[PDB]
Amino acid sequence: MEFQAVVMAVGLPVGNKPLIWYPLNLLERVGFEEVIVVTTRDVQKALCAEFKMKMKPDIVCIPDDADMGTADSLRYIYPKLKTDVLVLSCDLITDVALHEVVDLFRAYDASLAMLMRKRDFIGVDSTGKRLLFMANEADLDEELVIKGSILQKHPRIRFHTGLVDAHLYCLKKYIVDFLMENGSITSIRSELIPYLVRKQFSLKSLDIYSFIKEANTLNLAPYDACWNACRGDRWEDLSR
Amino acid sequence: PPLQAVLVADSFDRRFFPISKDQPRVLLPLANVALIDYTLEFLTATGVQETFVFCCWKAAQIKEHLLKSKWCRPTSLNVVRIITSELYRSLGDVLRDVDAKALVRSDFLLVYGDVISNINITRALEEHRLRRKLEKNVSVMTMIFKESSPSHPTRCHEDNVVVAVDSTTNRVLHFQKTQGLRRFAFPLSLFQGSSDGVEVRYDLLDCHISICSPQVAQLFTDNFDYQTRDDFVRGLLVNEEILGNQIHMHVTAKEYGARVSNLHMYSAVCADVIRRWVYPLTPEANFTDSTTQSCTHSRHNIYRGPEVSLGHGSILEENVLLGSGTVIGSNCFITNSVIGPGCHIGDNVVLDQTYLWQGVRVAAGAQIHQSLLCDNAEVKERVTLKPRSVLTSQVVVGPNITLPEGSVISLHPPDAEEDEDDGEFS
Amino acid sequence: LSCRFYQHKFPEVEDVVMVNVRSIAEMGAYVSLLEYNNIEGMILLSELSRRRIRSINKLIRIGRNECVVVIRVDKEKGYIDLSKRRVSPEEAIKCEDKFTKSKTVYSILRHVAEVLEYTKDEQLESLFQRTAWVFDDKYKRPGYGAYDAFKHAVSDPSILDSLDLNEDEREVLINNINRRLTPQAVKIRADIEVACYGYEGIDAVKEALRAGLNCSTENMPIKINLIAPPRYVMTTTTLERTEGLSVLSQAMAVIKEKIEEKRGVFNVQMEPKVV
Amino acid sequence: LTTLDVTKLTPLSHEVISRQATINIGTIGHVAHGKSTVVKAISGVHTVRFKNELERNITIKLGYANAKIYKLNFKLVRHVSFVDCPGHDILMATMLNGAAVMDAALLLIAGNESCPQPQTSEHLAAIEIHILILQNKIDLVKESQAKEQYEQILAFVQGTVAEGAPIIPLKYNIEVVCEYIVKKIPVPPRDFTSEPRLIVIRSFDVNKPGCEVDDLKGGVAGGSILKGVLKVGQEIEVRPGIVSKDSEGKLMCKPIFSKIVSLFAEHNDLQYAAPGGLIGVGTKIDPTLCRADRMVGQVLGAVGALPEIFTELEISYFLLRRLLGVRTEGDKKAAKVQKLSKNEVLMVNIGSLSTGGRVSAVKADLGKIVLTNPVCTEVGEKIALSRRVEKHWRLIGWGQIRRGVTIKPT
Amino acid sequence: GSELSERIESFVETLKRGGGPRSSEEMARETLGLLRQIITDHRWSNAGELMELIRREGRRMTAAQPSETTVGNMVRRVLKIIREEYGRLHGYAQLQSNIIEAINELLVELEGTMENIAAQALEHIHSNEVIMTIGFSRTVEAFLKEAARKRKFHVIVAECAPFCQGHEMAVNLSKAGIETTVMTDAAIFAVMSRVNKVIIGTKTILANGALRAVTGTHTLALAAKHHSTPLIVCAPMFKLSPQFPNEEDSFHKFVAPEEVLPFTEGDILEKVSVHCPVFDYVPPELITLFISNIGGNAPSYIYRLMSELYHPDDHVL
Repeated sequence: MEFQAVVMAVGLPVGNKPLIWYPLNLLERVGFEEVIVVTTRDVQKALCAEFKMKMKPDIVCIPDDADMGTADSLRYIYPKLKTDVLVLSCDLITDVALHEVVDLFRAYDASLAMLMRKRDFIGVDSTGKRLLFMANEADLDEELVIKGSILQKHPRIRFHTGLVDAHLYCLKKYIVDFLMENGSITSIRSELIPYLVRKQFSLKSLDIYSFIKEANTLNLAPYDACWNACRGDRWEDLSR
Repeated sequence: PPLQAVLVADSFDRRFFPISKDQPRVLLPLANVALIDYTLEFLTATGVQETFVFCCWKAAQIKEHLLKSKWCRPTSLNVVRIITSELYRSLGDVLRDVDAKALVRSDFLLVYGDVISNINITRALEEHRLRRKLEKNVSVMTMIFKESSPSHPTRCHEDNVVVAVDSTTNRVLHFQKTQGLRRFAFPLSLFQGSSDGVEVRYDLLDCHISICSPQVAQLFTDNFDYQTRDDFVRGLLVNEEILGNQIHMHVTAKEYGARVSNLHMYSAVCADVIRRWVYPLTPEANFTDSTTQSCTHSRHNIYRGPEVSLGHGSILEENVLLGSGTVIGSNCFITNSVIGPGCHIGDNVVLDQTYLWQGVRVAAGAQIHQSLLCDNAEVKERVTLKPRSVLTSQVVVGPNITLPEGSVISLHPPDAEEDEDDGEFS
Repeated sequence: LSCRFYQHKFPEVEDVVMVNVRSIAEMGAYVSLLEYNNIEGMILLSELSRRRIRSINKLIRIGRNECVVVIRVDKEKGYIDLSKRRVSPEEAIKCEDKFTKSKTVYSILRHVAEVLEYTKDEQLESLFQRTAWVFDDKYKRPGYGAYDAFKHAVSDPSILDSLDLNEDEREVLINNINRRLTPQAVKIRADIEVACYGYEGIDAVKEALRAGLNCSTENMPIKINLIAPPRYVMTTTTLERTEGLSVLSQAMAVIKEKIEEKRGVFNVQMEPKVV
Repeated sequence: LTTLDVTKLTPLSHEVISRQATINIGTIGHVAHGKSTVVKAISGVHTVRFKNELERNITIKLGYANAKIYKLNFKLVRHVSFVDCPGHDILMATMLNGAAVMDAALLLIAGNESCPQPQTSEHLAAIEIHILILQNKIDLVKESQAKEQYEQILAFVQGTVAEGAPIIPLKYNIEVVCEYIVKKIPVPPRDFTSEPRLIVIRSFDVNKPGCEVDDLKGGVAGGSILKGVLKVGQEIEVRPGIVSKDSEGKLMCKPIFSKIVSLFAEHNDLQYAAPGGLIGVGTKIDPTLCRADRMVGQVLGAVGALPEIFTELEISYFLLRRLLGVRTEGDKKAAKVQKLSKNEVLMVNIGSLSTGGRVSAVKADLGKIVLTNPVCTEVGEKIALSRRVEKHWRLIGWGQIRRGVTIKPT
Repeated sequence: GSELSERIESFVETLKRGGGPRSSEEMARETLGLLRQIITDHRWSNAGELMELIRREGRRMTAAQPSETTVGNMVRRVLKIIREEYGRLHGYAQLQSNIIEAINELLVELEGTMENIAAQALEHIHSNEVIMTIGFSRTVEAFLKEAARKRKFHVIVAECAPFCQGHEMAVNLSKAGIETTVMTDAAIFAVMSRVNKVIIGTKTILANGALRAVTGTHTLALAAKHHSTPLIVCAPMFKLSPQFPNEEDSFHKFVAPEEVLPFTEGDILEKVSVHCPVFDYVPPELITLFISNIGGNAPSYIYRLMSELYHPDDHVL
């Protein structure tokens, strides 16, 4: 089997419907006969009993610890994964056709392929699919720096400002092998993105790809995007 | 409205030394035609009705050179204005002199005197006039770049230019060079000021054909510290809420445009001219109507002049131009080279990537690679030249004297590496 | 609804007429005489040029109007022989101008009859004979006389009062003439850069502007306006633009002389041209 | 309405007959676009509007704002010209370049904190010089404003060593500050018997686009009068004039004499014009000779001023070690004025004439700055020297003019 | 006077810089108007003095652009017209108006060329036919777009690699509904097995029946000779030139190599030699039929039109 979908829960079903139901339904629509779901334990370690009350074909719910991250979540399920990893989240309701990111993962044999939908400044090549840079001022002392080798190999890099991460990744086996071999990573969204973006700027190397959609948008953990979730689910869940 | 232009016929950098101590850089010929003739032909084919030529150093020689040309004839549609002064020493001095004289009216071109191009910029001036009519004279300068890979030998490391612009409205937000910089630093207020789109561009070769509004001369009159063009854009981009003046940009992909400031830029632009990259401006077309410069185009870009008198065994394979009256001996091997008019070549010689000007005299057995020989030169037998050698204004090289890679020999002792004679040893 | 252009139904001998080619045959080129109610003529194959002609279609151009000289005419047989070889370029330009003036008069009387709603061709021909052919027979000039009388009636309508057609037909003809042939309107604009970098600079500039405005003739006021600080626009909205350009050039020369008398430069940014 | 006339023999600075321009009150503080709002609250928002154009030199030109402070159907005696220049270094270089400039300095202080902008303002006020401190941070808590006023009085106690004895902690506070300025600032001595010298700061064109042939107003210049009295009808003398380099060499400066047709201030001014305000003169000049800020930097004399157009001035180079009051938290060799290198641009502010000049030669006590445009102030006047540190012209030194090369064409 | 030399120099640097105007019939009308302006603005006693004059300015106008032959053959045709009038008047003062009316006859001959080819166009097209053309020419597209008014057939417009101008011909013929097929230039012998006849244009007909045309059409002529399909050269008679092919090697017009290999290719542009000839040479043995406004002619008949329109004493110009 090509993919093993992993759904993260780090601080949940507060809305017109369950927040866990939309990612699982999206997964169970196109394939994904077995789904590994990670339960939450930071806010309350009792949502897994709320996770086993759905009507899906097959779910794998595991208990987790309170103080844990997404990189620790992937390092926790390392002896039970044997193929590529397709990471998800709970608060992510997307009307985007999922097969674009998987087509970019298969067609170019990328090492990581991600999906964004219109803070974090990203630079993607003129083809629009392969990313080259991403940074925020949370960890930047200086304003912005660009490596010289990526300007010698890619002379024009289109930057984007309003793009937010929908947290839909496509990891390979050796990426999770290096993540398990390097226990200093705690948040995989800031670790697997920036370290692989730096290591791709080396010939024989790795490929990172991204799809910028223009159909819908994801949500957030806070109450800033909790008002549009019901308006999205009232007009987008009728077709699903 | 008419089309004015400012031509800086004296680039004030000390780069063509001591070649510039004989004859200014804009009078040096690529293929038997000086650079100011190329720039005036580009301006006349653009649609410029009036130019303003500015000359500081060796200006009388430039004046007597261009007075017998095609553009100062009464039949010329492009009238020139020869303006010289011994006081100005920079491009900002030229533009503040223009502002003090009030020559231009609106939407005038600004170009150097050593710019090789064939771009018709009517689309760029349409966009500039539309932006000036829309934003009520807010956008001032419209720079012009050419799309080029950064690995090309035209753009050298001294003037590789990286910009950060908008892809939607083509406005310039950041501008810098790569003069000894491995990691490039970009500001962050350009992203907050324009949240609709932004792009970085390293694929842009600078042509220095920046068409301007007369507010450029206004800002050059105000800011006395702005000495040249990149000083002006680097002072204009960092100060945005004071003296707003957003510079816009045009990118050319189907036409050629460049300038010269090295031996590398000279060699690359000359190799592009011989390989017809600046068509229609080709040496066999004779855009400057002179009988001493007309050529015929053979196969493999071989340009042959009149009365050449080739010998037996002399082979010309690729990119060879032969001027008027240059005699060539037997068993020669010439490739990728420009030969001037009235030269004398010996026997059993090789000449690759070389630029022989007029009046030179090459003896037998000489092997010349990637060099430059200026006017009235001479070289004896049993000499072999190395790449990046410069011979300047009748320097004689004696027998059994091989020059190293770094070699510039002229009549002036401290500006060149040495001064030669009938014997090369001192 | 159509008629001929002149009082004669057939052209005279050696009279250059304007025709349009309708078809090409072996005997010649069939044409239609546009100024004689589209009667059929023939340009001969021997008369199409002075050079040996292999084929008729090389110089016929069916659909194009051309001036041809009449060689032979027969009112009984209905044969009209025409020739393009005999006509000169000066005679061709004369025939083109005559056909243009006669077509303008035909369009004016056609508009007058359309305003009068005369659907019958005989009443329209009587209107033709009462308006244009009477002047053409009085001045002994077909086409030139009627157009000259209409150009005089557009200015002074006493010539139109002599026509005894009707009470409303003469007024409709005068209105059609004043709407069709009286477009006397032109604007000769020019730009002049007159200044004086001296003691009384603005005073000498105002004196030169007053001297240029004082040289404006009657029914042709040279209006000066400050288009720029160093440049000025001297417009002139009047008819007879060949004289208006000369008046603007004389005013510009007077302004240049008044500027040079007070030690001031006077450049011509633009010559006298119609707007 | 005013009742001035052309009958005057020896006017005074505090004369109530003029009521147009009596004294000038400079302002240099920690504003960051806050002093223009204070001057509009003190005088008027749309009060100063005579002839506008495109903003050419925003940070290089100083803006004057007249204020007729009345007392008691009120009675007006003296008016104050609020000089609010963009950038405190431009006002410091203009005040420390001679005499009769920035007579009443106003320290626009803020009751928020004690940041380094107030330290730079205090350094500029000490380098310029009667100070007038005024807290602009209105609408604060009582204990917070008390602690901020205690901190400001502790900062001004160190200011009291040089000049630190004003005291002022929204319209009532502005009226109290105007009353304190009318009661505290004395009448400065101005020379009215000398020849009128109008240093132009901003020129405008009064002729609109597409105007009439006879209704043509040309050369509405604007500036400041250094000393003397200018009357209508007197032939002004532009000492810089038209600088032309048509001889292919050294440029000649032809002085254009123009009859003063009117002296038009922000209000309807009379024929006589005194110093201490933005004097606007509409003379008999051409529109091309006086374009939008084209005739700036020209000393419009009246009786043939002795100052000739100098092309290269050799002055005494005396540069400071660090910047006056500019010291951030880092200070990584930023406040360090370097030596006068060859071919370096310097903004010499001789009084009101801010001209650029290249450092051609200097030997350890005197730099021979070759000016770009012709300047004519004096033969031994105190000439300043500025340098753009980071996108802003800041003062670097002062000196006295030791030698020059004059040129006067005709 | 002076305005004559103004217009002459404007025409000369217009030919030197680019293609002004775009198509050739306007250029021939400009050349004939310039020649009538030259003969109406001068003074001469003998016809030979005007002959030497016209030879000198013809040398100048073909030295402006040696690749474009329309101005040169128009100068040569005017020279033969002057020679014929001097010969018919020799066996004096009425010569000038005779050359004026002869130039007017040549203008009426020249304005009705494409529509005469269109009038004789129905004699070469049958129903359900496969036509292959190359390049872009308004004569051939007008030919096909009026021949489709009564017949229904197929036209395969093949693009040319330097400037794909056949896309304009494809979208101009597809508006008339001729079932246009668009292909590249590399599939000609791949589609020569089904093309019944080849109807192309040209730039210049040479004296021996050979022709220069848009590049890649010598390959098309070779494939059509291999498949024995007839070639239709819809060409007017102002593209008829006496210039022989082997003459000082000034045949091809080379343009900038940007359209073949762009400037963004890399550092490999230094060690490469890119040529872009926009014209190509077709011998008369690979041509079946020429179609001019006077009718259809053989390539074994171009010498008679040469001797009927041009003089052998004016071949050097």
